[PDB]
Amino acid sequence: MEQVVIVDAIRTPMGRSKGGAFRNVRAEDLSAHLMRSLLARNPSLTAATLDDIYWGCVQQTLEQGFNIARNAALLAEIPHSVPAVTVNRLCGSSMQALHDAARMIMTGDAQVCLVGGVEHMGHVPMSHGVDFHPGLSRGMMGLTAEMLSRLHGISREMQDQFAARSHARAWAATQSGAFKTEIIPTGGHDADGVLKQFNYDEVIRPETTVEALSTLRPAFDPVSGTVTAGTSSALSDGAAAMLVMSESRARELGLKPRARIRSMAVVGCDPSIMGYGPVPASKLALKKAGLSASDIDVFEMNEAFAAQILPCIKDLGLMEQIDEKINLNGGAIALGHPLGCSGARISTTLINLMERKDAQFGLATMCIGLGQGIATVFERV
Amino acid sequence: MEQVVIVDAIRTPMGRSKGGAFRNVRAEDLSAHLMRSLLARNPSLTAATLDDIYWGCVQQTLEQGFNIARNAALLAEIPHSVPAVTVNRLCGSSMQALHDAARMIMTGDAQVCLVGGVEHMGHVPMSHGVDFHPGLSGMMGLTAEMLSRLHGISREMQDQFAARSHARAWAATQSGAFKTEIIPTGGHDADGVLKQFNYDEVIRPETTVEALSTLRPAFDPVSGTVTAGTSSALSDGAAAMLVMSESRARELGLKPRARIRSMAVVGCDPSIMGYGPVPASKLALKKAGLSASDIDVFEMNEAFAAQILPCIKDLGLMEQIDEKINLNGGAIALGHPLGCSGARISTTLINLMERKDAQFGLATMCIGLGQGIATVFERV
Ligand SMILES: [Ca+2]
Ligand SMILES: [Ca+2]
Ligand SMILES: [Cl-]
Ligand SMILES: [Cl-]
Ligand code: NA
Repeated sequence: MEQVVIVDAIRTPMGRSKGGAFRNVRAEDLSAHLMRSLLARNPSLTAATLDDIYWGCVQQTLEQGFNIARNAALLAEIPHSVPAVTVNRLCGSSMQALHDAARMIMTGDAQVCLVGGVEHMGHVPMSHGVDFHPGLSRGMMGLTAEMLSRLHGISREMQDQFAARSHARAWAATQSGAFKTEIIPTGGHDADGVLKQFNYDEVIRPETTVEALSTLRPAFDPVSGTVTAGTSSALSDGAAAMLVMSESRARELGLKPRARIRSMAVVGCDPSIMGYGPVPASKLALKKAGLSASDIDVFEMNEAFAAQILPCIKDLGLMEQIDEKINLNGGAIALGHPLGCSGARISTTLINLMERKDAQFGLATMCIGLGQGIATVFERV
Repeated sequence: MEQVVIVDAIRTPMGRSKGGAFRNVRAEDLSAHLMRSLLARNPSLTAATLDDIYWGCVQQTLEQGFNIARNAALLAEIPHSVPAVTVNRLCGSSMQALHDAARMIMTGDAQVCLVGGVEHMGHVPMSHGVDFHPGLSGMMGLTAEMLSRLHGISREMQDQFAARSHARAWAATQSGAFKTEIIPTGGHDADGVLKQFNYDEVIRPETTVEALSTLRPAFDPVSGTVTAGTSSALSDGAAAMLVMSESRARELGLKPRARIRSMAVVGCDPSIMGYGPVPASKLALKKAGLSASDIDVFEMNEAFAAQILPCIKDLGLMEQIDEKINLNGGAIALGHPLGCSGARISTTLINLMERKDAQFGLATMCIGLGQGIATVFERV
């Protein structure tokens, strides 16, 4: 079986969904922009040699409906002979896209694929078109969302410190140019309604402090709740993308792999213990890779809530490694959690950090709504 | 890499979307019904050993939103530990579910998966929540009818093929040919009384070429040839398959009913609607090391008679239509519930392969906005 290498990995800026950069830019255009860009940045790839396009997106209606992967590819002027499919495993959708594309390559059904995802939460909000089956109805929000923080004694103060850290790290990455290698300037509109090329994550708040976060009211129970809006993922609009191929094809084309997929895992877990997914998903991915958590040099763990990611970090035995290894350029608290895009976004952030840290192994993992988890171990070379 | 075998393949009846069987049954319930059924029918499979569930569905909002694969699996009381994902390649979605699950097994990331799909077109119609990018392109007569104009497929030829679809589907209904694949499914009869349906309510046995000849063109009034009567029906339904490595099947003492020989997906020109099955099938056959003549049974999704006839012609199969193609009818009679159709035609194909003692079958379909998907199955 062929091994699967990532040859390029890019993303849009994360726009503020509530009135920000991409309020007048459609999901298919954010997507098409990255698809076009992946091709443009890699001249040795002839576009018609793409074998498939896998794209994550959750709220598949309105501008995200009717197979956005294909709509975006047509808008990007990728040859119509290249097929395209849209994948939905909620939060993990574009990491799923990576997995299915990689397996298409491993089996020889493909040699090159585009992978990525998008979520335009400003245009197709999570609350839009909801009709949950009565049979899944399952105070209950706090009960479930804070189960892990109650279990692991993760206080409001620890959550606020982690959230302040997310913005501080994302801002330091912005200021130092550390995100320049992954962000493709993308057109949006500034506060005055004027066309603007964005080359930074609008959604990061450099004014964030632990003091200010400490003023906020609990999102759930007013008396015992610890989660706040300030320690939950931001609401952003964005896309992320990767060019993946067999190691053979990369060699033929004379492209240096940026990373290789070492293992992939996806798991179910109890939906009522929200956010636990990364633990069994990461353990399974590590087992499949022949590695332990200690072998991993850089982790990207999606920050849906500080109240959930901290327990996961604690359970994987990583609490003392947070500042050396985990979400080193911040995470979804600062950058947002545009569902469809997040899997490829954290994989893109991870690979760039691996390069800068000269890391041998990286792990990207995330929780998934209604009790799932997904993880990928990446290896450099 | 492991060979991937299909141990079971089942579907609901196709309910009439306009006020028929499943008007009060949710998409997640049609899906969960089939998941439960696969488990009941294969008792040596322990549900906690499922490695994933891939489910096709296109209109993923309302009751089909928020990853219906998972929601249906939880409703079916499949253990929480089993993951689930919903896939969307329009018309080809549940065939895509098959391919991705197959490859998960081939690479050893899985040993057993559920595959299937659903589309409840009554509850989430194709016209709901549409916002098509202004910069982009089955409507518009020019594109829908291009193949029929290139190949000289007349109104009369289209009406003939459509009447044949209902006739073959009704014959299958009467002969018991669908008994093995249809799981009786709760719906409501015309008076609102609970009823277990075990037949495809949407088929119209009274269809005649004479009646079809009366209909108006769907597109241009003057020169249009396609009609609603020669386009796929609107039905609600689900289909599902239990797929596993040949090794795991042996361990569980479950008999393989077919195995995957090859898989293909291709893009094609979106302005030449319905052509996908041609390059998809040619690619699948090439990868299989087979020719079209090796295939004993073909399932070619009937989006429009005007498009499937040219596809048949370009694959060199015009003389084999009654011998090999859509032998129990197709989407003109049975409907085209997008998410479900890939697994549905695969299910119908595998059961026909058994009834005909075939070695090779090919199932293929066009996909909106210019794609094609195909699978070659083998029965050893
Ligand atoms: Ca480069
Ligand atoms: Ca080391
Ligand atoms: Cl069956
Ligand atoms: Cl077989
Ligand atoms: Na490796």
